Amino acid sequence: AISKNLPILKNHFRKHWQERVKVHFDQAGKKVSRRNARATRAAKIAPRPL
Amino acid sequence: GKSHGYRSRTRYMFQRDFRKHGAVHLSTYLKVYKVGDIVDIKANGSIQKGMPHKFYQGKTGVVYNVTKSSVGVIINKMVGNRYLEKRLNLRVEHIKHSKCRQEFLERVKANAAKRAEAKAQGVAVQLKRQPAQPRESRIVSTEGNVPQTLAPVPYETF
Amino acid sequence: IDHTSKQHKRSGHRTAPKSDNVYLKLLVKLYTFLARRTDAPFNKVVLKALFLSKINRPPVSVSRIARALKQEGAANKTVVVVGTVTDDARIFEFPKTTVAALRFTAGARAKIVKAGGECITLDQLAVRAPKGQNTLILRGPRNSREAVRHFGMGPHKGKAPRILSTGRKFERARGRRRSKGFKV
Amino acid sequence: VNVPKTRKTYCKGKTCRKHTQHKVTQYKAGKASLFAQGKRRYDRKQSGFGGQTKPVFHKKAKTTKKVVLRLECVKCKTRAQLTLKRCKHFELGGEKKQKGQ
Amino acid sequence: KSKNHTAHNQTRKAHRNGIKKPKTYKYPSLKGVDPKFRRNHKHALHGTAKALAAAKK
RNA sequence: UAUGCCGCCCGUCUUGAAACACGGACCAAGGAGUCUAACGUCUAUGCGAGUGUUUGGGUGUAAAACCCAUACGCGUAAUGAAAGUGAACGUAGGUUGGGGCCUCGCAAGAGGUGCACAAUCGACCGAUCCUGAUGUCUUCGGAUGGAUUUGAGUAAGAGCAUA
RNA sequence: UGACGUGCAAAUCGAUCGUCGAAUUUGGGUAUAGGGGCGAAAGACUAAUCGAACCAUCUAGUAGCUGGUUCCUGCCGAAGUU
RNA sequence: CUAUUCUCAAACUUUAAAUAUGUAAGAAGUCCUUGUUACUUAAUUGAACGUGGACAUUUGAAUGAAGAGCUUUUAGUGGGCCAUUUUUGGUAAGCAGAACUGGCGAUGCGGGAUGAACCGAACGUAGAGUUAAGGUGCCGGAAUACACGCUCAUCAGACACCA
RNA sequence: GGCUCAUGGAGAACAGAAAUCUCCAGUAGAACAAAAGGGUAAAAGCCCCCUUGAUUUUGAUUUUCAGUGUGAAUACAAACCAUGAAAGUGUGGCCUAUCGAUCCUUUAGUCCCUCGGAAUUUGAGGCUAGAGGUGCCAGAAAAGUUACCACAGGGAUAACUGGCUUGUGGCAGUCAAGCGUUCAUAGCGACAUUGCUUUUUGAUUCUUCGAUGUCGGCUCUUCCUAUCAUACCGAAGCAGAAUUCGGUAAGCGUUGGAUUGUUCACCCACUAAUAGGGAACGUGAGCUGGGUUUAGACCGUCGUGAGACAGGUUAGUUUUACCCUAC
RNA sequence: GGUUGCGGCCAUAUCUACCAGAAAGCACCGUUUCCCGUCCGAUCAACUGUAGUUAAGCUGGUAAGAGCCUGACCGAGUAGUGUAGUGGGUGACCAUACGCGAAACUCAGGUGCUGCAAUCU
Ligand SMILES: [Zn+2]
Repeated sequence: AISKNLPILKNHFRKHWQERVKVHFDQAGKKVSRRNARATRAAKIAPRPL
Repeated sequence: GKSHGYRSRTRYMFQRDFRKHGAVHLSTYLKVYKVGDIVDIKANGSIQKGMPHKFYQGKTGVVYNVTKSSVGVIINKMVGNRYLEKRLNLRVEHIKHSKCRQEFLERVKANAAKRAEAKAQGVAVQLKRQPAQPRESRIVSTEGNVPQTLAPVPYETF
Repeated sequence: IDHTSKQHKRSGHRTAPKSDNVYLKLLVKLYTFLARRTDAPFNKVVLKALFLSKINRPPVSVSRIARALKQEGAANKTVVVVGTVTDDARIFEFPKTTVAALRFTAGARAKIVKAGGECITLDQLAVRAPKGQNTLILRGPRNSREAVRHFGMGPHKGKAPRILSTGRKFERARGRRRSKGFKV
Repeated sequence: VNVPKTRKTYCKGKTCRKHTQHKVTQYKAGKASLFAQGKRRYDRKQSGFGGQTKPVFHKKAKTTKKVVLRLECVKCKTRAQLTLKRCKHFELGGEKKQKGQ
Repeated sequence: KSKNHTAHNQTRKAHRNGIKKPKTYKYPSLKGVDPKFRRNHKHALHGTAKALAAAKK
């Protein structure tokens, strides 16, 4: 279970990591939510900077 | 267990010789060794310092280093599928010169003499050596040599 | 039929670029033609150097070009780089030259033009020098890539260990000093 | 064996750098100190439930020991360690000789 | 239960791709040569370099 | 289909399988080197002393595409446990090779210049062992020059990103 | 050591036999629950399961061990040794 | 003790093979002058490396050369077995263990009737021709060929490994 | 630096085989710490004089070898020393063996570095070289038992057959010193020596561990001949009868019982005789189940004990044919 | 040619017995104040070259000598061994083909040669 001649790696995957993998598909969906969130806050705080 | 010591299996080779025991004769020490000089390796068991391993006994190398009581020899050591550059440190009683290289280095001067001579004369030198040629056509004369008719022998005990 | 060598062994050399680049194949086409017809040893070198891969066409710096023209008698030759010609801001003096590269960098193009020189391709070169008349073929250093310092590591080679972190606690303790066991 | 006593050996010194007479004694190791990092580490790890968190060597093979001489130069007072081969009995020295009865 | 050692096929393996000479460079390994010969030899070669740097006119 | 000759049952472990060694009554469908984080080599692509837009912002025909600031990662400097110190005597060195190019030539060749790379001798940086100048908070400073010592170093940068 | 032994039956059938007024047989209720019970003691019994029940989960546990591992052609072609 | 005598030695030996085995057979060569050096020399002697000249037809034995050198990476394997010869243990073995080589493994094909290993030959698909080992009474392609002898068995003999 | 050792020889009161003395020979036949081999004669040996190269600095090299480590060794270089008139020799033992990683602890070195907000002294941590050790010697920290047992495997490996072998067993020759009144061979036969067999027992581990039902008996068939009887013969130390030794010969038969599970053995009795064997040590979907060898149990000896015993003893499930072939 | 001093190879030089040696040299030899070492001026040390000497050493020669070193078509192309065969033989082993090739034994010869420096009727 040791190399031919390879750098000694430290891959921290001996826990149940598969149960708390967080993939960011929500990136684009959050981006429009943040822009809408800014637009609505600027409508509320009507003439003033955010 | 098994024995793989340094001087193991070396009863008969580091043995001295019959009626050649005792002291080393002084020509051995008066002999001059220089770098690029091809030398044999053959240990003198009577001298137990700078002595070569039994492997190198019989080998021929070339001197690379020269110091006080000793030389340095380069030998070709095949191990598996490839030679390495094995550097020995040998006291001067365990080596000698190679007439191998002495007979070449005099043939070089013999060729130099033949060519430098025959450049300004009638030339048929052929500097290269040729092997044992098939013998030429001779007449064998039977004047007091009338061939003796040999026959094969009958069997007899003792 | 006691075969002396390996039967059906390939030459082991590139006969084409594994690059599928259209413009490189047009350039190979020109130089396969010139290589065949001209019978000048230059054209065979350029054809092979075009086949060569990214690891074997390392960037020849302007500073290395300036040095190759510092040579006596070879001061007015056209500088054939088969690969990238990179910039070097280390030097200040650069002479008037003509250099035939595959690619230049925006910095290298600026420096060679500003000296007053001519940035050539291999086809702009071939149209003026079919036999590489008055050329100086250069190569960048191959054995300087960071991968080559790990090639044939062992005791006691003095080669780079393949590692990811480089401080103490990382491959200095036992077998790198006589204190802890031994050294290499 | 029998190492005599005071002998003239080389002294590193920084002042000597020559053969001076060093007084010879046998080496013996001090105390664990109870404050060495490897003792504090051990005591921490040994405290609590678990019980023997480290190995205990009980496979004694070697009979004797390597004897070590603490040579001490008389001028500068600097010491040096010389290790002798494995010997059963050790005399710091010594009833020489008697080089023939 | 097993067997222990054989040098069978070991020649064949060696000769297949191998038995090769160490290539012998000019200017050989000047390492493990007498240190005081080296110490001097440096100054000799530096002297010869200066003497040809003087000769270049 | 007949006839001459040939043809042991496949898959498997095995030095050795037709085996009196194992699985297999038969058929349909399902059924076993995948994806991921991090990496070695080699190759392609971009840009190249740099490189990488996409964590984020702006924008949009709306999870797309397009545009973008400041950082940050890696590289551009190594060596020491560390406080530290830190890469040109010279044409960035000499030597033997070295493709290609230049010169004289019909050519054979000779001569010159010689990249990469190869060997070698040096020089430069850090470490270790000394050497120990001008000086001076009189114990600090470490010039200067050496060492069969040492480093994963310098010596007209090759790398970054992606596949 | 009969029958049956792909049975009537995952323990039955037939003959022969032990004992048959008590340390007897037995229904209902109730208590004892798994490293625990219960045992006139065979590691016996604890729902056809017992030298540690059954159910789910951790769990797709691990296996230097067995078995399997799915198209064709072309070229090259090993090891059982250190 | 002396001179003779018979026979021996894995762990005796004067002598001493065969087979295997080291090295050399030249440009990095030879020859003649001369240059530094802190090494060495009584020395102006050397030693290492050179400058400058001189000798390339025979470039300093034969034969071959299928291109020669170089590097990176990674698969499988790490139970092997058999045969002539050398050889250890053992009464011995289709036994156990070695040495060199060749084979099987991983190999079909012609032959030994059959057989992993023996002999002959190693293999794209066909035609034609010629042979190997082995055979040519009949099965069975091919002389119940030729030639000189031997043998008569109420248990004939008949092709190496091999029965 | 002086000398020559083993042993032998000739000799000197007590003194002799051996105490000490003297000369002669003496190639090592002695000695060198040990095993063995090599080496050594104005020495490497024995006796005497002075010392501490068994030292400091680190590098290269050889053996084992991956050209890693460890151990041991080599040759220099730079210091400092020892000896000697000097040449020189000396980096432990004349040479080939005598030994040990990380982590931890401890010591030696050095006006050293660190303890990160800044100082000092303890304290701790570092840097370079040792030591405390791993003998399973490239280095786990470790007692049994299972006949209540389990799982993954294994014919890489045992307990039965079979196969090569034939030591061992069984049978059979050759030679014949001799035993048999005399007389080698009527019948036997020493010392040797050549076989054959696979009804013993071994040796081996080739087949089988996703099982080939593991002793004996009962029943039943067939075959082998190394012939017990019978048929017909030859030989004799064959008068008869009886017996013994062979030949052709396996056609023909070769038993009833007591004890034992036994195969084997041992007795009684009849018979012409109560020969030896094979056929998966024939024969368990043919039986039987006494023995063997699951679980219960007792005794002895052993074990602190669980338990052990190819020691003894008692109780202990023997499944399926309807398929093909053979008959 | 002789001898010495220092040697090279290290028995053709050593061993055993005898017999010669002019010159010079070497030696034996003489003495014990000194340096020096002994139990003993025996060995070692110093002095003399005088008192004597070739008897020893040393050198040379001799011997059907020992030993050693050479050579041979001496034994012997033997023993052995590399290679080859569907050679032989129950086997043990053996013959042939192509190569390589001893040791003993027998007989013949030999008995140091040479370097440097100095000396010598
Ligand atoms: Zn001191």
